[PDB]
Amino acid sequence: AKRVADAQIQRETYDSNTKVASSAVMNRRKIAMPKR
Amino acid sequence: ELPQMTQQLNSDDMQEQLSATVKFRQILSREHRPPIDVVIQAGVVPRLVEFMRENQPEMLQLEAAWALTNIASGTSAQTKVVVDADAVPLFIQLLYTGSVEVKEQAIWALGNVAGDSTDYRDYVLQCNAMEPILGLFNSNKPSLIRTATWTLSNLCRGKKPQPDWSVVSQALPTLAKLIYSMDTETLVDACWAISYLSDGPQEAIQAVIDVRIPKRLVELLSHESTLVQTPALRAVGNIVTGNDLQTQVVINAGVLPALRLLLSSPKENIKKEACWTISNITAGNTEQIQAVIDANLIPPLVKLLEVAEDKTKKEACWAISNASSGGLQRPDIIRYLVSQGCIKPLCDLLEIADNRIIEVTLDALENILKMGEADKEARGLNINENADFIEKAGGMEKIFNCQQNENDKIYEKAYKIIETYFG
Repeated sequence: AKRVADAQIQRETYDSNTKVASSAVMNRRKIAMPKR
Repeated sequence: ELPQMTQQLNSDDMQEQLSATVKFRQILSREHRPPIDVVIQAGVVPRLVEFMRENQPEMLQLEAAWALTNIASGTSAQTKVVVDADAVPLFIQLLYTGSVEVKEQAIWALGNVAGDSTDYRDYVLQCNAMEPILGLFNSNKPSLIRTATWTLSNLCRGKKPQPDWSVVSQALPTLAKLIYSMDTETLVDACWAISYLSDGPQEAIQAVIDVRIPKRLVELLSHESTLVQTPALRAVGNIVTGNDLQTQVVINAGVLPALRLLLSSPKENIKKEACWTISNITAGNTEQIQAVIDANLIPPLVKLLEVAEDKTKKEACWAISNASSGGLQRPDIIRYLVSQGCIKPLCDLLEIADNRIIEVTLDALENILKMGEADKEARGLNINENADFIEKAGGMEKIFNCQQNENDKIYEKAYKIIETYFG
């Protein structure tokens, strides 16, 4: 639940100033419709 | 004039050995394009290393060490030459013996050496440098404490791998005092060293807590200089990756109001770190989520979720979503989030291109829906009020589109949301 930082920031370097689904897996999947 | 100097340095006469070492040190000090390469390639480093031994004048030891230090404070490869000449143990043993001018040179040298990589850092420690270095923080000479602190922090720096904890942790007592210094540079570097030490396992965090550091760090979050804020904020944030008890010490020290201040820093990255830090407190127990709310942190967090830079928004979304966890056992929390207008920004974030965050965002929206549903079932209404807020903010459409996301878990939670609350 806790998250460590992406990287350890440091004095020298610190400066302060994706895929959709296939088609394979889209007719083989159950897409619930709203009502709207 | 140089092949000559190489020979004047090799003379067995002590009088000329000095004169030469002094000329080397001087050219090595030119501000513009120091001749570190040329002096190294004339072969004279191992000769200068000899001039730093116990069996040598106080004035010659100084000049050889100052010349070498100018070398060791150049490029990674010019530092390497000095290390390969076995200069470190004699730098270290000069911290005991030498006068104060000398101590300041060697400590700087060892700082530059320790800062080159995690290898050279470990190596300085293996040579038992920690012990003498701590011995310097008696000196009451501002510039030497300043330098010793700079070096000390470089001995603590680096996570992969960590330095040897049983050695660097002996510096906590000294640092704990140093974060009370009135010298800005000292204070800054002491804070860095703490940020590194606190970045680690629960044993390390507890060490930091047991010397009483966290009270002072919290005080330093409101320092005028962002140079102090940044590493201080970081140390505090690392402490709160710890357990509920550890987190509670920082809250008890007054961190939530300091965090308020930082959520309006002019620097974007201070705001990002403050969001992160708060998010690990809303990740904590139910009292601590309420403390966050009572410190009026939600409203700026929400405002950052709508308008901040992307990296900052993600951190704010974590802070807000983690807080909705505790809505299943305290529904006032969810009600207040909703009422502070967090639905439209959470919705609008679903189209960010980060599957980590989309997931968190949908968990926040599900928790809002779950409490909006148990609100209408508990008092016999025919509408989920939150479901309609999400709908009117174009978030149903956005959640719907998440079924077309490659990650199965995203599709699955999204599918579940449209069925359960939009059927």
